[PDB]
Amino acid sequence: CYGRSMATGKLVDIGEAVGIVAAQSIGEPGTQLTMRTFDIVGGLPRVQELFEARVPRNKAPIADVAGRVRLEESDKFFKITIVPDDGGEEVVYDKLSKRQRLRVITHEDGTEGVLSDGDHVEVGDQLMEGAADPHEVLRVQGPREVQIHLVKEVQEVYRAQGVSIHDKHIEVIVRQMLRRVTIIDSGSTEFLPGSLTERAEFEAENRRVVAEGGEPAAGRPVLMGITKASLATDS
Amino acid sequence: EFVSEEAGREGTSVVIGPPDVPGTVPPSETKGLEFDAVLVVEPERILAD
Amino acid sequence: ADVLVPPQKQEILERHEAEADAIERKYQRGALNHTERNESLVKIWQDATEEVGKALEEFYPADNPIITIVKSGATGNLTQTRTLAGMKGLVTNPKGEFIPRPIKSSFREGLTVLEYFINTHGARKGLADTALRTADSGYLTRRLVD
Amino acid sequence: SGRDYEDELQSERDYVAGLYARLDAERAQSQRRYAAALREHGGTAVERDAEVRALAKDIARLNVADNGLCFGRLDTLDDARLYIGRLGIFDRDNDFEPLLLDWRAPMARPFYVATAANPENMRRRRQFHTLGRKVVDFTDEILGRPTGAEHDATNDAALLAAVNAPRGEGMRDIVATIQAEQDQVIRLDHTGVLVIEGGPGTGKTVVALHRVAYLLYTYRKQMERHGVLVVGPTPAFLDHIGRVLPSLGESDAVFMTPGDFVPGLHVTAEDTPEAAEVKGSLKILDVLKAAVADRQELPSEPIPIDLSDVTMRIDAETAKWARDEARKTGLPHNEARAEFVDVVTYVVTERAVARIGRGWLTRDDKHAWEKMRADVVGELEDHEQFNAALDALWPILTPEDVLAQLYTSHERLRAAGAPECLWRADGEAWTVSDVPLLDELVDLLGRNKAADEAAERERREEEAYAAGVLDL
Repeated sequence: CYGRSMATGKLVDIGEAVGIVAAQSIGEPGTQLTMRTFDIVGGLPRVQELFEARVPRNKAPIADVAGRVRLEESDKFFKITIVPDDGGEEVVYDKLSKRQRLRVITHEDGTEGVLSDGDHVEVGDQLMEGAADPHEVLRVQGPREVQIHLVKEVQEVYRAQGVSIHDKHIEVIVRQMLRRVTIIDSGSTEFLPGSLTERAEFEAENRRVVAEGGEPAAGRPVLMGITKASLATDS
Repeated sequence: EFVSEEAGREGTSVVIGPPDVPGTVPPSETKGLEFDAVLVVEPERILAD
Repeated sequence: ADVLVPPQKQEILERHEAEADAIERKYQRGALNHTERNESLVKIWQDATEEVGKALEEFYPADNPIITIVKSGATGNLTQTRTLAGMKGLVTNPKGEFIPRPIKSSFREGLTVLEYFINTHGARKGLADTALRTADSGYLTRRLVD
Repeated sequence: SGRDYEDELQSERDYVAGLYARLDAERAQSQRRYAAALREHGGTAVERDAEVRALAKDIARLNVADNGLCFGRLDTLDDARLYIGRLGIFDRDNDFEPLLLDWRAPMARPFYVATAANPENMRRRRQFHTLGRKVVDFTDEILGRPTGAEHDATNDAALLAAVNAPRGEGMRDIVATIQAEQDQVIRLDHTGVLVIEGGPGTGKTVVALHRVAYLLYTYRKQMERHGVLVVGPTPAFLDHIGRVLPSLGESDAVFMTPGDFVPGLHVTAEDTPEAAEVKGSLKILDVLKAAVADRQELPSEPIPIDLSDVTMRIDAETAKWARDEARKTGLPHNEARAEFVDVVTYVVTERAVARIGRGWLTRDDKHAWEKMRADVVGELEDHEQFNAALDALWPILTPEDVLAQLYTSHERLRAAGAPECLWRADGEAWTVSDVPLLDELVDLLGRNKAADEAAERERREEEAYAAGVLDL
């Protein structure tokens, strides 16, 4: 799953510490990045804003459903209504500061421009120019897409600033950021609700329980940061 | 008649009357407005209101 | 001698000082505020540097050492080459904004006293920040490692 | 709804399209230089950061400017167009000929402060009504004598022209007198309270709005971070205002009625009857202060204390003493619960240790701290009777409930100097006249601390349990 080690150029060996390697490969070029005045300037602040799962300042809302949009706008405000394609309940996003303009698409052809009325929307799509909220993505899309979105954003940050980091490092760190579950319905397990349990132990426990395997433990993923996730350790 | 002829005009034509009557508003929502043609009906019920 | 100064520089600088004069005329005529003015002046003396650097690229031969050490990818870039044979251009204040009065002299000609004064601001800002930068990077790295 | 109006509207739409095009291009090249500076920039880290921030400010300014760029236009007597907006746009080719003025310019001034009697050099003034990028309609405002103007949204021009009156002195050529009166109102230097009591048929509202524009431009430096609160009788009128309201550049209005002075609720003019005329009066304050004291109920039956040895210590003497002292600090009710509890606990611990614990024969190190502490604590935790007792005596209460527990009881009312015409069945059929009594009450009662701490605590441990609970 890791791949080839970039030092040896061949497949990585067994026992190789690849988390420190990623830590260092991301740290080293950190001085080559824009910083805060001693978001709008998406450098080290944005990386800290992602690896810590923080709600952004210029947050953008995403589509909880697919379908088409009805776009209304009034003084200093946008209101979008997503009429789905299945035939169910339309959702709405109403208090949209016209400051954040819209989500220009700049399609390959036709020069789309801005997002408009009657246009289509996939799930997890972004309506506003800005930066989505990871936890939204997590509940709507899911864990894997969370991870991919985070890697995309981090590597965008870096690329725009001339740093080459292979995404497997970002992926190591992210993986460790979405590596736990909050239990909801204990089931027939030695687990409490509201507790944080590592997803592998959780799978193995609710999997080895086959005796009366008619109601096992229920759990929901949680998106943590690289400082809480270090507090929520098992040692 | 007033209404459907004022429709033949291009100016606001709101009517005022007591609350009981339907289709006409009180004189307290026109508090600080202006219109083009105005029709008030039943001066006395609203006078004594 | 190897450090060569473009001859077109003077034409460029005077052509841009014409537009600066026009701006200031507006300002004195009331069609422009004291910040929009500085914005336009900056957007003017930011292009003059581009043109001077372009000329410098189109005038330096290839057997030149100052262009060889650059184009070989050995070290440096053409912004320094401009700063040295062209013009340092604009400089920041200690706040971090710009100064619509540019530096129309190179380190070859020789900066005047004021030019050499308003170029100390960003320099000292750098020598100061260059430990906080390290500290921020190290904090992120400490986390990622933990 | 003529045709010349359509011609003009299309022309202005074309011009604003050109302006938005230039704005789009400047955003384009600015994002381009931004990406560049971000990648390499060639130079040093500090120059890089400076250029990055500068281009970010440019991006932000243009992005914002996209929302209602051109406020309007000026036609002078020498026939020189001026276009006002929230962004300066010049042509770098024709010596920076202004294509769009910033409203903060010394040359876009005869757009906030120019009248029909003291203009500066102007012949006309247009406002444009935009949504986000589109010019829906516009209105002319001629600074002089009109004959007929296509569209104004108030038709003032065609009325100011059809003025047929007997020849003579004629009130000095009717138009000039009106214009000079308006000028006096608008170009006035008082920066305080002005009253424009006029009557019907004289445009007092438009005049007031022009006055507000003059003030918000002139003193745009003390204001521009405060606002403009415009109350009115009805939201229809308020939308009318919002619709013919001048620029208020870089400021924002807040529309209201008597009925929505409170954060959250919008009374639909229930209009409690004429006896509430005693509510639109300041005497009512006493009533409030007298209805907020009848809530410091005094114990008649002595409240039983059961701190495992102690006899009921609170009674008319104790409660009276504590209520008097709590009224003896000069501050709100819900912040005065503090002194009430301090005093009751003081006189139920210091005056119960030396009686019920054992008594006398120790004057230090046992009376001062130990039994002191035990009694204090055992009392502070009794959230069942002690605290229920206090909430029975000194209730933490809120404005939305006093009016109800007062307008119905008919005894609390009599205990407030209050009359009896303000009694009604439902204590929450809130009317217009009991709104300012809810905003006045938040300042007599104020806001406690303990409850807020506990509440935000629970809220924190509720937002932390939903996701993951390890907060420490």
